[PDB]
Amino acid sequence: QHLVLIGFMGSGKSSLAQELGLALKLEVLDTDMIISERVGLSVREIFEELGEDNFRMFEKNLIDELKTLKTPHVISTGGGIVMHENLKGLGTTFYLKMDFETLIKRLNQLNNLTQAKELFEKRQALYEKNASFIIDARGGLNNSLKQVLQF
Repeated sequence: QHLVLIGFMGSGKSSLAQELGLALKLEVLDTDMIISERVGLSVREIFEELGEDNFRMFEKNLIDELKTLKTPHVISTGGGIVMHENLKGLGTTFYLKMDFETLIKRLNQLNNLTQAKELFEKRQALYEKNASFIIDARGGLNNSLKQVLQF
């Protein structure tokens, strides 16, 4: 019953979450921002100062915490959130699916993209394992929004 958006950073999750919240009259949460606000450091400062182990532990526990909310929320999530076995059951999960070339274009706001593409294929497989629905993100925000509402 929460509507959880998963996928790569730069796919459009935050913007889609905001629109979804408006369309459905739902409050919107962002897991990276909640963690950042609890610790008082930015996500990058957390990784630098406190280490990824701490970040991942905060993320795992926050997943548990949100499972206790009674009212449905739209939840956007960090790219690594699918590493957690407990993400399953948080809510209905939508993978905002962009092809690699589009995503690299969006992120760009000698072997070069080989490693990026390996990381892409491995993380995409985890997004799909964890998804209730796959949204085709290639048509832009409104087309993604339309899919979610129809689904």
